[PDB]
Amino acid sequence: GMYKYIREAWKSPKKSYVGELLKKRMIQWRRDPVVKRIERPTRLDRARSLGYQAKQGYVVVRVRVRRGGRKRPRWKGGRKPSKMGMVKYSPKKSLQWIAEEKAARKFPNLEVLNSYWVGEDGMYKWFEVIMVDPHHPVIKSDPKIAWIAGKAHKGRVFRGLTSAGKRSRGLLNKGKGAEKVRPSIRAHQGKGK
Amino acid sequence: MKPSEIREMSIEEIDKKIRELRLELAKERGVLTMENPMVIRNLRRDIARLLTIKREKLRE
Amino acid sequence: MDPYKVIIRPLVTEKAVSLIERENKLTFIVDRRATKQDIKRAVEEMFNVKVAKVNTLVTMKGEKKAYVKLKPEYDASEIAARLGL
Amino acid sequence: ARNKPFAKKLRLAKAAKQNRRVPVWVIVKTNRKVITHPKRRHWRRTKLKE
Amino acid sequence: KPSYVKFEVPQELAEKALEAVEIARDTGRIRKGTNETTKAVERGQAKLVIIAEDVDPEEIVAHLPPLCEEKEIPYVYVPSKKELGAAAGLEVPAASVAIIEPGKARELVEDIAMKVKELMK
RNA sequence: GCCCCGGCGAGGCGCAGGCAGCCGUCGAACCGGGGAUGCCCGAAUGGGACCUCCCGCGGCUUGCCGCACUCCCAGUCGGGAGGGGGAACGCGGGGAAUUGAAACAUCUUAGUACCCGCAGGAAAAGAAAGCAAAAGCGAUGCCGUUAGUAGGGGCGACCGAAAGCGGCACAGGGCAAACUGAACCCCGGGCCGAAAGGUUCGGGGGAUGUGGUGUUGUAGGGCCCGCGGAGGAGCCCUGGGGGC
RNA sequence: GAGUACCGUCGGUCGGAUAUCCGGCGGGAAGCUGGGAGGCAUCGGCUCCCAACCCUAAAUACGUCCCGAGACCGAUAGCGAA
RNA sequence: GUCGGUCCUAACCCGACCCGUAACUCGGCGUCGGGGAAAGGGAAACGGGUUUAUAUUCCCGUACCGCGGUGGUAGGUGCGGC
Repeated sequence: GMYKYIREAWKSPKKSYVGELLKKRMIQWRRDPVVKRIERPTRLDRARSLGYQAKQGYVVVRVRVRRGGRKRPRWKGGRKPSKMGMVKYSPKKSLQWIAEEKAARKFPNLEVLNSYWVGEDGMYKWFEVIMVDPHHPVIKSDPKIAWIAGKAHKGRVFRGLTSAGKRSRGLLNKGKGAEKVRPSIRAHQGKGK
Repeated sequence: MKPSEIREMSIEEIDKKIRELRLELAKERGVLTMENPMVIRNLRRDIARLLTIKREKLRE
Repeated sequence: MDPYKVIIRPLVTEKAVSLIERENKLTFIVDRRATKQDIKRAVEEMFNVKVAKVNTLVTMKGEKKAYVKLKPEYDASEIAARLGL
Repeated sequence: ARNKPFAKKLRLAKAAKQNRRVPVWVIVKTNRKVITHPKRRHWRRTKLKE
Repeated sequence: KPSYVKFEVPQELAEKALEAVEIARDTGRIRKGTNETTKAVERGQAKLVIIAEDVDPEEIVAHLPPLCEEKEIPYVYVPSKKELGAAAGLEVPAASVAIIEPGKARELVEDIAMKVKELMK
């Protein structure tokens, strides 16, 4: 018990008690810094499903990002008209992945495992990010995570091996439609996505 | 100078010997500027042998 | 600096010999990284004399030259004879 | 009086020592093969990089 | 005060209740933790649910009061998690505890039950 | 260029055909293996750099060790991690114009050149919410064909696949939850041991759940009834033979 | 296994054409009496599957190094550099 | 030790924290700290001789500054002048 009720409360905040708590919490979170370590997760069901254990070596961080798309700098040389746009552009990475990269940048000895949405403003989105210390003995002893101290797993978030990166690389499709995403985007001349 | 002869002795004799050899090397380098033109080389290499053996005696 | 590691050469030139026999002074080529205290101690321990004054210069061959004045109770010429010259 | 920095002085001293002709016993030992090398520098002709 | 608190209890109860918890341990049966407690209500075994007030995030214990009213099981609040854990025999804190099979503390429970019924209605 | 262990077996002292000399038969030079010394700057890290040089704190006894920033475990003691470099190959983002279209604006050049970030000896992918069509297949990746085909396109110039078929190589495992509820993990010291790893004191975590269970299609698992109780495959090397 | 599957709209990208993938904005489920796909949408049949969490060798690419070989050059050649 | 640099600030520059950027060796930023003048501010040495070639730097003569000691005294507890 006790996990389904959290799930059901967060399935639609407006329709429950979570809306008002989030309004107050946002009032406070807007004062905080962009990246901030916290003690306990806000959504425990979602964290423990993406992999979170109450042990030494697990760290939780909250990250604030600005909403919307991107605006390109003005071209200084001559351009053709199809090449002139500035204002209506979107990033090919998602805001989740961008938040994870910010957290990674501020904690240089840890590795990102996953992340989850924790609220929205008119100006801002908030995500919570789970990190692991690979060189801690508890971690090196628990065999559900002990893979994370291998050579091939540093820079994980920067190379796109977290779940948000996989989604933005198109690796949740398998058959018809997915011809140009496997094994890499670079492998098919950048032509997917 | 040979390492067997250097390994029979005590660190204090080794130290006295380094002092003496350094003084000789300075004197010879002074006259050189004025019969065995290899004295300087052999003195250098002897000082080196002594320092090696002293270090290995201490590390024990 | 460790004494017995400071002195590299004595000098024997016209200027140096003049200073020996006129001002009770010796002249040595010395390690670049040595100070005047170190030079004083080196000379005093290697030759068992007492020192009055040390002066220094860096040459344009990259070497340090030291001029050492002993106290008048000791003669620079006896140490000069103890050295090669 | 002319106010040099010590490291610049030491580099100029090396450049000074570098500048001489090949020794004669080297030419003899080599049987007239090595007789000139690429770094004869004169102070009016070719300037160094300070 | 958080939003999962529906009335302000006075100290003497909270003082009564910790005892009831400590007692029923040395003698009777105790469930510790929100998961163990939540299952005991869903099943209908609890006589008293005890709930702390220093809980953040509130998500964890916000579902109990409405779930108890349904099954008509009574509940009282305490101010500390750390005390509620110690009483129950734990080196760690606890956010919820449920009394089941109370021994030697029956007529504390049935009294704590009555005082909080008016304090709710 | 200093020391040692083995080999070789008399000369040796770099490119480098000299004058003087020295080392070597107490086994050198040379070759294989292993140690010592190792100035200054440099990520450069006790603090500062218009000159790869300067200026300090402590504490122990001149001689010595320690004193950067960001973070984890902690905790007023300490134990750890990161930073920089690397030809080509690798992953993820940002992204032109010349040119061709016999001009040129959609198009092309091109997801190219170049820019930013992140890894390794390989990386990435990977165990069907798939492919198919009256038959069936069975994780991923690579090679040959499918094919200048389906299809896109001022339907212009041009662009452009996949399934299938033939081969190389093969391999499948684990969480969340339901149920249980401290039965759990880590650090240090006292012991036993070749060791796999046991056992004791003192600490840090953990009921906001450590450990046990369990991991799939009209199915699997849990609970519930019950008859059965071959987890025994791995690891440590006093021993041992063979082979490279 | 939820701001997820799905709808609408904008920008990019693709052979993907009313039927490719990526992102932003506005809406937004069921959840085992359940869910998804089958090249416009929808209704009914039949066939195939169970997403939104994790790891994984071999077959493959490269050669700042080493090794071997050559109807390759032979000092204005051949790497810029014998 | 006494000449100049090693101290101080000027206009100005940099780092950390913080904010932005898909990101950075990119752009900013009040504050904290650190740098920034051999003609600005800023303790203390003059004359004569000596060398092939240096000298307010060596020698002779006569001085000054800072720090640290030793020993005495003024003062603590003393006076002259509207």
